[PDB]
Order: sequence, then C-alpha cells, then structure tokens
Amino acid sequence: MFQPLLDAYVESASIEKMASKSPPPLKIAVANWWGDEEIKEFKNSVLYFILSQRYTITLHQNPNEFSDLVFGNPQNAKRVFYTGENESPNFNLFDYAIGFDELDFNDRYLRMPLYYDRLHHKAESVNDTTAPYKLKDNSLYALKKPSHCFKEKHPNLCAVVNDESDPLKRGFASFVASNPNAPIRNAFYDALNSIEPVTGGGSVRNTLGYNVKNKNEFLSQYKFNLCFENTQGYGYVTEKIIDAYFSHTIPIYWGSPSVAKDFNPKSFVNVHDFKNFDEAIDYIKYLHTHKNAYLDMLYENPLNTLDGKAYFYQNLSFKKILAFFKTILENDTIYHDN
Amino acid sequence: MFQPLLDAYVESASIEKMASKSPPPLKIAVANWWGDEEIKEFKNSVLYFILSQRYTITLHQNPNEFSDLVFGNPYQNAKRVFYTGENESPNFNLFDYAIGFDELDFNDRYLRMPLYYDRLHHKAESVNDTTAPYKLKDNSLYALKKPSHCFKEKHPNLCAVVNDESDPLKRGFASFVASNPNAPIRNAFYDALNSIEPVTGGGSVRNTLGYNVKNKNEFLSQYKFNLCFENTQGYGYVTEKIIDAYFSHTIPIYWGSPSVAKDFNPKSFVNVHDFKNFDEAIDYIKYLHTHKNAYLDMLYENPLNTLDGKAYFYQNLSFKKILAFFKTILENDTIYHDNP
Ligand SMILES: Nc1nc2c(ncn2[C@@H]2O[C@H](COP(=O)(O)OP(=O)(O)O)[C@@H](O)[C@H]2O)c(=O)[nH]1
Ligand SMILES: Nc1nc2c(ncn2[C@@H]2O[C@H](COP(=O)(O)OP(=O)(O)O)[C@@H](O)[C@H]2O)c(=O)[nH]1
Repeated sequence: MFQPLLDAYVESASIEKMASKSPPPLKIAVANWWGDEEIKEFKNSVLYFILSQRYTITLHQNPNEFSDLVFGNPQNAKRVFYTGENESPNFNLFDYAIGFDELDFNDRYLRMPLYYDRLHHKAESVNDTTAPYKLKDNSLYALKKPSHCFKEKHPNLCAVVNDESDPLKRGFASFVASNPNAPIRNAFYDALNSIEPVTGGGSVRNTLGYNVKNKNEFLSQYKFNLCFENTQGYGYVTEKIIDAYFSHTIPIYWGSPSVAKDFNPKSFVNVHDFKNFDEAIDYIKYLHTHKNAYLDMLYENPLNTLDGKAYFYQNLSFKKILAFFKTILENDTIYHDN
Repeated sequence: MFQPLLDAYVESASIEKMASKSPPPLKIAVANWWGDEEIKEFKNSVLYFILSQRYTITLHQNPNEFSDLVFGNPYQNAKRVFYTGENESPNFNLFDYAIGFDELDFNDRYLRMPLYYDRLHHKAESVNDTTAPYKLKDNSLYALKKPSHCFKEKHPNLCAVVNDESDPLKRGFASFVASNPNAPIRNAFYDALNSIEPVTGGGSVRNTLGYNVKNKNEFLSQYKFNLCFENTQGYGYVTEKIIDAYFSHTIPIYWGSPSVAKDFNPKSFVNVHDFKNFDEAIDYIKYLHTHKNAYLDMLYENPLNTLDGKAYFYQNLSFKKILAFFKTILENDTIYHDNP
C-alpha cells in the first residue's frame, strides 16, 4: 500500500512559509572529479530540491571560486560527502557527510538514505491527473503543473491500485537487476526460481528476452518483487524497496539487516529474519498460497507507526535536512585535514 | 595536583580478579614491520595490559597465520580493529571496529580511548616505586608488581615540589618540549609567549638549553607552566601531553582538542580555546604568573571534572568499559568490513 507512505512523505516535506524573507544566494561547488551524469543526478536529487526551498543556488565546478560548500566523494571550503553507494564517510577528508550509516557524530553527520530520494521522485511523478496515487491539495509537490501521462505509461499499475484488477491474479515474482556483481542476490534468485519461476527484467538472470523499460509497470504485474541490495550494510536501504511498494507488490528484502527500523516489518518479507534462505523461501511459499496473509501484508502501511502517526526513522524530514545545512553554514570550523 | 587524577585512574582500573588463572587464548595480529622494540612497547601499552587481565595473548606478525583480531592501521577478511596514535579518524569500510579520539557513537563499532589514558597507565607504573611522591592504593593492580626505587633519583626537583620541600612559586616561568617542527600554531604561540616572558625550550624545536632534555617530567617540574599544545587540532584529540603537565606539578597551557574541558576540569589548566585570540590567552597567563593566589588555586584543582563530589573520566572510560567493548567484539560474528 503505497498511498500511506506517500502521505507521510508529503508531510515530511512540509516546511514553514518564508514570504517576508527571500532565499539568500548559496554557492555550491561540486568536485572536478565529478563526471557530468553525477552532476546532473545531484541537481535532480531530493537534497538539491530541499536546499532550493531555502536558498537561491548556484552550482558550479570552478576551484578558483570561493564557495559556501563543496560536495565530493573520495581547498579550505567546507567539504560535504554525499554518495549513493554503500560507502562510509572519510571524516579526515570531509567536514560533513550525508549517508546511510547508523552513526552519530553530532553536527558532522546526517543519515539520509537513498530511499528518501526515490520517494521525492515518485511524488513528483504522481503530480499527474492520471496517477492512481493522490497528493494533498496545495502541498509542495502539488504546486507544479501536473502531467497527464501516468495511466498511459503504467496501465497495469493503475488498474490494480484502482481496484479494477485482482492483485492475486498476477505472475509470481519479478527480479530487475543488471549489476551481476552481487552473489548473494544471484544465489537467492537461483534458489527461489528453482522452486517457482521468477521473472527477469534486467540484464541479470534475464528471462524476457529484453530489458524492461518501465520497472514500475513491470513490477506491478507480479505478486512479489525480489528486492535485494547489491551488498549488506547496516542502514543501507536504497530505492529498491520503494519501487516495490510503489508498484503495489510485496518486497522480498535483503540488504540492511536493520531495515525494520526504517519500514514496517508486517509490510514485507525480511530475509534477515531467517537463519537460512530455505526458511525464507518457506515463508515466501506460504504467502503465495495463503491469499489472506498475502493481502494482509500488501495492505500494511509501509511505515512504522508510533503515538498514532506513521513516521520515518529518526524523523528524517525536510526540516531535519535544512537544519543540518543551516548548522553547517553558520559554523566556521574546518574539521578536515589540511 | 596529580594525586587525585592518579587516584581516579586507579579506581577506573578496578575489575574483578580472574578466577583461578584459566585465561582463554586471544591471538592478535600486529604490524609485520615491528621489531622487538615496538613489540616491547606494545606489550606495555594500556590496551595490552587491560586485555592480558582476561586473556592469554599471543601476538602474530606472520601474514600466513589466522588471528582472532587484526590491529593497527598498516588481512582483508579478518576481524579488524583500527587503532592509531595519529590525529586520524577510522575508515569503517576497511575496519569492523575502531578505537580512537573522536566524539562519535557507532554503537558496537567504536570506542573512544584517548592517548591520555595510556599515558596515565605509564605514570601509574612508574610510581609503583618506593621513592615516588605519588601514592598507589594498597594491594590494587598497579601495586601488585615489585616496586622499583629510582624515581626520586631521576626526578629530584619533581619530588621536592610535590613533597612540599620546595616552593612552587620559586621556579622558572615556562617549559616547551617539542621535536616535531611540523606544528605551525604551536611554534607560533611559543614565539608569541616567549616575546613577553622567556620560555625555556627543551626539545629540538625552539631549544634554549643547548641540548635535548632527557627526562621530560623532571624538566617540566622546574617551571610554573608547561606550554602544552597538540600538533594539530581535533575534537577529542587529547594526547599524553596534558598528563605530563599534571604529573610534573606545573600548570598546562593547553591547545589541541577544543572540547578538552569535557575530559579535564577547566579550572585546572589554561584552556587556550576559551579565548578569541592568543593575546587574550597570554594576558591570562601573564595574570596567573603574577597573582600567586590564582596560580596556586589552579595548580591545586583536581585535574578531573567532578559530579556530586566524585571525580570522573569523561563518559566513564575504565578498564571495565574497555573489556566490555572487547568482549562484545569477540562474541559478535557479524562481518562489517567490505566483503569483496
Ligand atoms: N527499467 C529497468 N530498470 C532496471 C534494469 N536493471 C536494473 N534496473 C533498476 O535500476 C536500479 C540499479 O540496479 P542495478 O543496475 O542492478 O545496480 P544495483 O543498484 O547495484 O543493484 C535498480 O533499482 C534496478 O531494479 C532494467 O533492465 N530496466
Ligand atoms: N624527554 C624528551 N621528550 C621530548 C622531547 N621532544 C619531544 N618530547 C616529548 O615527546 C612527545 C612527542 O613530541 P613530538 O616529537 O614533538 O611529537 P608531537 O606529538 O607531534 O608533539 C611529547 O610528549 C613531547 O613533549 C625531547 O627532546 N626530550
């Protein structure tokens, strides 16, 4: 059930109106080592989107220009590490870091997992008069003019979410991957598949004869999505689980062993809860054969709830991110090695 | 006043006596380049001392041998522990666990054990001496070994001043002992202070004696203050330097970790970090040097902060905390380091 997750995401993007104030100029340098696609990804990231709400940003790649912040990956400006990879920050080289790790380094570190950036993208994609997911009226993501292509590009997804189709009436499980360098994921696919065919839409263990173009639509045509990170890391939860929720399919998840902190464990199969893959496949078989249990899981809120409110772990929100950067900007300390 | 610091350190070293000499084996891999001298030094470090209280330690320097832990900061897939004397944060991609100076919490993966604690271990050992002016509680751990008798002979001036046989006011102004020249802020501050009041240099940097002092602690005891600067700034980076000051019965003029007040009672030393510039700090040093009362108030303060009268090490650093950290490491089978 993606709608409640979207609802919470939208709330988490709520910030105070500053009418009398005007977004001051903020100059951000990105390291030269950064290639063009990496610069375009950063400009399109939720982090950039959030900061553009409070600052008039100029992004550039000139080391001779004095900047407010400099973003990199492994000068006397404040350096900020930000990556999508399963890589812990080097604090000798970077003054501040944004990542997935479950670590507390006071003002020097902020946890903002890639799933939050994937939610940003889903939210914008749903500002469409034909989308099956609703954005609260007049909220930030409802501000831009909507598109009208959603239903056309995701027919089966709209249909199942729109209750015009039966969720039980679908294929077994999808697997979309093109990075082959992930043994555990490759081996769980082989395992599961030898018990029930699993459909492959990416370069890896491909079964279609081509590589799916719309992962979203493709996942909506199956009851489950084999949802493995490329490696294990505590707190390392990427876009993958978000793609499963959004596509209205049960995620069979592996990657971050602490993923239950981030998402409602009743809403997905957590392979980390089992002692071996066999026991996990035993639970996956059960769900596929017990319609109630299957539907119960598919209708759970993807988020955990506390004090009557669904919540993102450690209250990840636009305000948390903005406060983290306001503290960086106001502090003159340079922590990196010189 | 080193005595109360030594008293807290000794209590922090209190743990239960191992039941009947059946200490399980612990194999630790260390630097392959280490010679017998670095090995000797390691076998005498506080971490080794603490672990030897609960394990029978074997050190490994052969790369083709299995170990329970792989230490240091030079065995890709072993249980790796980062530990360095440098002002360097851990690479948690490469190391499963780390011990350092950073004020960071990474749950079971990180423990803060500043070098100052290891320096205290060495001072404690050196005062298990029948001629020392500092006392180790009876029958406690550092008093269990046989005591030496050379302390006073090597630290006459130090013993005199601590033994109340010398006047602390009747001493030179300030000592500076450094041989690592690559320390801008430090070298410059000496120049700043020396230009107002001569500072005696005992190391290779800004040396004024004509030779390098052999016993740092005896030398520092002959001056009212000790210019005690770290080589670089780092939050939590407090090394053996400030301990050497306390031990020498002289007031540390400190700069290094901006948060040093968490570790030590700020009424016991001059925290250069508390001033917007160096002039202001030397103006405060100038004042202490010329107001006997304020000077003696500072020299007599407990080096440690206290809570409800009880002195404490910041975050309760202790042999128990360190042993618990290692017991968790040893019993946890999760591999955290990048697994190729
Ligand atoms: N539409 C589509 N998406 C894909 C394909 N292959 C992988 N993806 C998705 O793109 C993202 C990157 O997956 P991948 O390339 O395997 O690198 P990974 O992040 O290391 O697993 C994941 O969310 C995949 O599900 C494909 O062939 N088509
Ligand atoms: N006895 C003695 N101690 C020294 C001498 N030079 C430095 N030290 C001490 O050795 C330690 C390291 O000093 P140093 O070589 O400058 O490396 P640093 O850690 O960067 O300051 C400090 O505690 C110094 O005070 C010296 O010439 N004689």
